[PDB]
Amino acid sequence: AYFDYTSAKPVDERILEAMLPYMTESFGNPSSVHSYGFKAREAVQEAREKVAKLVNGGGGTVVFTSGATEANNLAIIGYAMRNARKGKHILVSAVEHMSVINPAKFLQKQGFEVEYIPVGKYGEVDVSFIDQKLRDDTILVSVQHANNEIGTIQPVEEISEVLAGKAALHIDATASVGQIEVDVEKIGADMLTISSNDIYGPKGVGALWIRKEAKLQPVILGGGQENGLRSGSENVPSIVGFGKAAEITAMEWREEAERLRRLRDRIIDNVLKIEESYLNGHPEKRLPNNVNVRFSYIEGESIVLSLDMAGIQASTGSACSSKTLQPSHVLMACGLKHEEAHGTLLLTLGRYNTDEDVDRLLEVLPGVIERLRSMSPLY
Amino acid sequence: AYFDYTSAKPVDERILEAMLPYMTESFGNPSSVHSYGFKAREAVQEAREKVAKLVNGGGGTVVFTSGATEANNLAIIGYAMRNARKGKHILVSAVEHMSVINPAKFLQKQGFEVEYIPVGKYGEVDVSFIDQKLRDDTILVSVQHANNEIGTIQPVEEISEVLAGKAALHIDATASVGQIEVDVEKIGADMLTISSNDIYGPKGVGALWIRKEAKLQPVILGGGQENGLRSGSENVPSIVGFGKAAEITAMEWREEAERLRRLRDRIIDNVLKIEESYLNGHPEKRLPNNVNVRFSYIEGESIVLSLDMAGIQASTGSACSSKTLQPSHVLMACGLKHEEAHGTLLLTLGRYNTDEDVDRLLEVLPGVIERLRSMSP
Amino acid sequence: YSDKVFDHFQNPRNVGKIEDADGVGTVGNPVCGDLMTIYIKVKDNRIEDIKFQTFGCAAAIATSSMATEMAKGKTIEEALKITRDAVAEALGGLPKQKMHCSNLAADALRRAIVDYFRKNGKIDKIKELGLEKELEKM
Amino acid sequence: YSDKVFDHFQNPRNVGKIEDADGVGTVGNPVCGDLMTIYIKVKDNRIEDIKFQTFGCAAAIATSSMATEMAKGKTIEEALKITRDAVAEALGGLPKQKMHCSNLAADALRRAIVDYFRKNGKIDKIKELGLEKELEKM
Ligand SMILES: Cc1ncc(COP(=O)(O)O)c(C=O)c1O
Ligand SMILES: Cc1ncc(COP(=O)(O)O)c(C=O)c1O
Ligand code: FES
Ligand code: FES
Repeated sequence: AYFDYTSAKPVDERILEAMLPYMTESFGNPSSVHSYGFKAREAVQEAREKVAKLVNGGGGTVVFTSGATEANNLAIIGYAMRNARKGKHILVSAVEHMSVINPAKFLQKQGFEVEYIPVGKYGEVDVSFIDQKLRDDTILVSVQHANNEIGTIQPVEEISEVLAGKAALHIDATASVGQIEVDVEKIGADMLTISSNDIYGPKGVGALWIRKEAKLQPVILGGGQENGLRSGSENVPSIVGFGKAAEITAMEWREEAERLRRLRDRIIDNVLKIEESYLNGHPEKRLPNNVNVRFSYIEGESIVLSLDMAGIQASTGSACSSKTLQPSHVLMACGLKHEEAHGTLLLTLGRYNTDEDVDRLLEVLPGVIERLRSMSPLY
Repeated sequence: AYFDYTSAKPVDERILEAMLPYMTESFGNPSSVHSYGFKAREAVQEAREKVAKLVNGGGGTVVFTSGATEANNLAIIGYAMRNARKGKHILVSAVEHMSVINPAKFLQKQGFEVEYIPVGKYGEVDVSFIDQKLRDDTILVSVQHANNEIGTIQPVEEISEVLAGKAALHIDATASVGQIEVDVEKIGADMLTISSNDIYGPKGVGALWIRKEAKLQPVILGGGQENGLRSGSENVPSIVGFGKAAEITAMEWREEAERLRRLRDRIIDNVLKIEESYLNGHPEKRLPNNVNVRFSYIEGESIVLSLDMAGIQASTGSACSSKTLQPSHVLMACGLKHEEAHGTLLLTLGRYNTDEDVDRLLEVLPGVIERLRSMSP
Repeated sequence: YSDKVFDHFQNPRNVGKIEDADGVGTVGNPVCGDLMTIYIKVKDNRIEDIKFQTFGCAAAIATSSMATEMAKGKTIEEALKITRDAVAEALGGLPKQKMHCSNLAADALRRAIVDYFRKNGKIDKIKELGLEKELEKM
Repeated sequence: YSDKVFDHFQNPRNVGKIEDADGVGTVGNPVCGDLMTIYIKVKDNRIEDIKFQTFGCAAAIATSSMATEMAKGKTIEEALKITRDAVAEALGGLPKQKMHCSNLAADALRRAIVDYFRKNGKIDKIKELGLEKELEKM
C-alpha cells in the first residue's frame, strides 16, 4: 500500500520502453549535424509537441528543464528581470510551493515589491485581494492550479478574468496535470509549470510552457540550447519519456481520475469515523488523489512510521518531520495552529492503487490512532 | 564509426542495469520518512561517496546538479555572489566552455571586474598573465582542466601554486575525468565540475565538488535539498547511475585511456599525410580521445556531412555549422584566422571505438578532402 | 534512525499512567511542541515502578521507552546518572536534530525524581545532588 | 535538411568550370565567409552550358547544384526569375540561417548574367532589367 504519490512516482513501463533506445542505441546530441544528431532533434521535437498538446499549448512554446523546481525558478526570476522596466510589483499566493516562494524572496532583495495572497480556511486563494492589490506597475501574478498538500483546486479562470491582460499570469500545474483538465487557453496562462514524474514520466526533467510574446531572461547560462532560455546538452531520453507519459496521460486521464476519486471518497468516509478527525483543504473542490486529515492528541511522524511498519507509505505536515522543525507553511496559511498541524496525515493516491490497498489502510489505521492515543499525555 | 564522443556518449549497459530498480521498484523520495525514502537515502549517499572518491574528494562535498552546465553556473555565480565582500575581481580562461564564459559575462553586467586569460598558439593558458594581473581583490579563478575542442591539457597544478590561496580556483573537468588523473589534491581545486555522461553515466545529472569551508549561494531556489545548495526532488535513478559510472571509471580508465591514445596517434600520423592539413591544439600534452585538424580550401560542415553519408559521425568548429553563425571562440582565442577556422574537423574517440572503425575512417576521409577540393576556388 | 529506535518505538516499554505516583515529571519542548510525563513509584529509595506518557515523534517514544527501561528497579542515585547521552548511546545514536528528543526523556525522568524529593521534604537532597537549577525551573 | 537538399549534396549537378568564357559571377558572403563561382554559356539568349565551383556548407553546395540545374535550357529572361526563394522552394525549404546560402546561389547566377552583358557590351539591358546594382559592383 504505497500512499505517497505526491513525493515520487514509478515510471510506467510504457514510458520506460520508449526511453531505453535513446540511452544505448540512439544516444546522439540534438545539435550534432549528423544522422545521430538528426534522429535526436526529431525525437526532442516530437516530445515538445506531445507536451504542448497535453495542455493545448500551440499558442506558445515548451522549454524543457530539470524539473518543476527549475521551471518555477525560471518563470518567476526569468519573467521578472526581463520585464522589470514595466514595473517591479508581484503577487504570489501564500500556499505556493517553496520553488515559487523562494525565488519570490530572492526578488525582494533585488528591489521588487512582492505581496503574498492570503487564503481562507480551505486553502483557497483570496480573489478580492488580487483585485484590490493590483496596480499600474504589477507585472506578474503566480498562483498554483491546485495544492499538492491539501488538494484544494484554485480559482484560476476568475483570476485570469480579473487580471484581464494587465499582468502576466503564472500557473504552477505540477499537482493538476493528469488529475483534472489542464488547458492553458481555458485558464488564461501566460506561463505554466509541468512536471514529468507527476504524470509517471522519469524524474529529473520538466517543462515551463510560455505563451507567444511573453519574454523571459534565462537562469541557466551556457550554449544557447532551448533558444537561449535554458542551456545544456539535451537530456534526450528523459524528454522522450516525458513525451510518452504526456501521450499516455492525454488518452488515459479521465478514466484514471474517476477511479482515484472513488478510492479517495471511500478513504474519506471511513477515515472521518475516527473520533477527533478533521479534513484539511476543500471538501469538494479537491484533487481526485488527495486525502489530508488530522487526528487530535497525536504526532504526525509517529502516525507515518506506524503505518510504515504495517507496510503503508504516507506523509505528514508535522514540524517533527521537517529537519528545520517548522510545520508546513501551507497549513499555517490556512490558519491552523501549530498544535493541530502536528497530527496531520496526507495520503496521495496514484495509478497502481487497488481496492486491496484501501482495505489494508482501513484495517490498520484505527489501531494506530488508538495505540498512539493511549500513550499521549494529551488524551 | 561514431567519432563524436564529446557531444554525447552512450550509457554503459552495467550503469543501466543499476538504475532500473529505482525507476520502477525503489522509486521513493529521499526526503520521505518511510522505507521507500530510506532506501532512496542509502542509494543517494553510496552514489555520493562514490563520485567523491573518484576525484580524491574526501576533503570536500559533492553537490548533485542537472549537468556540467549547471555545475559551472553554480561555481562562477554561486561563488562570486557569496564572496563579494572580499573583492569583485575574477579571472577566466578564454577557452572555457560557454557555461563558464556566459555566467562570467553576466557578472560583468552586475559590476564585477572580469579579465579573460589569454592562451598561446596551442591553447595553453598564459600562466605569467595570471601571475601579473592577480590582484588582492581577486576572489576567483576559473581554468578548465582540459579543452574538449582541441584536447589541450592545462597547467593547473602550477596555476594553483601562483595563487597560493589568495583566490579560489575553479576547474572544469568535464573533458578530463576518465581521460587523465583527476585528484583535487594534486591540482589544488577549491571547486571541481564533473559530468555524468562524459564518463558513460546517464545524461541529465552532474556534480560540483566543493572544498570544505568554501561558501556558495544557491542558483536554484526551493525546498532545500543538497543542504540548501540545489533544490528539487533528487533524481535518484540518474544519481545511482552516476554512482556506478564513477565506480567503473575508477577501475578501468587507465587501461582504456591507453587503448584510446594508441588509436588517437594512428589517426593523427595518417590524417596529416593529406596535402594542407594542420593539427589544432597541443600535439603531446593532449587528451587521449581528441583529434582536431583543419583542411585548407574547404569547409567544416561539408566535411562532416560527407562523412556521415559514409556512416561516420564527427564534429566541426566551422562558422557555417553554428546557429549564430559564429566560429569557435576557442579557435579565435588561439589566433586562427576566421578563414582558417572554416575547415576544422573534430574526431572525439571513446569507449566503443575499435581498430576497424579507424581502418574505415582512414579509407573514407581522403576521398572527402579531394572531392570537396575539386569544387573549391 | 536505528534498529533499537525502531524496536522501542514499535514495542515501547512501560507505557501508561500511575495513580499513586510518588513522583511526577512533565516537560515540553519549546521548539517542536513535544510533551512528556514520567510516573515513578519509589519504595526503598528505588524506582519500584515507572510509566510514561509521551506526545512526540518516533525518537521521543524510543527515548522515553529506553529511559524508563534503564530506570526500572534502580536506586535513585543510579537513576540520576541516566543523562541524554546515555539514552542516545543505549539506542545506537540519534540523528543530530533528533537529539532534543532524548533530552526530553532525560529531563522528564530528572523532574519526576526532584518531584519525589519535593513532595517528601527531602529538599537537602535536591541541594546535595545539584538539581536546584532543575527544581527552580518549575 | 530535406531529402532533396541531401540528394543535391551527395550528387551535386554541374560541378566545374568552362575556361576563359561568357558569363562568370563571383560573390562571397560578409557574414560566414562563403565563396561561389558560376559558369554559363548561351544560344542567343538561352543557356545551353552551365557548371559551378563553391566554397561553403552543405546548404550552399545544394543551392548552386539546384540553382544551376534550374537554369539549364532556359532563356536569360526565365533564369533571372530564379531568386533566393525559388531555389529554396525547389529544395523543399531551408532552415532560417541557411537562407543566405540561397542568396549566394542567386547572386552568383545574377552576376554571370551581368557578365554575358558587360562582356558583349550591352549597358541598356543592365539599366533596363532593373539589374543596375550588380554591374555597379563588378
Ligand atoms: C506544486 C509543486 N510545485 C513544484 C514542486 C517541485 O517539484 P520537483 O521537486 O520535482 O522539482 C512540487 C513538488 O512536488 C510541487 O508539489
Ligand atoms: C569542457 C566542457 N565543460 C562543460 C560542458 C557542458 O556539458 P553539458 O552540455 O553536458 O552541460 C562541455 C560540453 O559538453 C564541455 O565540453
Ligand atoms: S518530538 Fe518533536 S522532534 Fe522528536
Ligand atoms: S555557406 Fe556559410 S552558411 Fe551555408
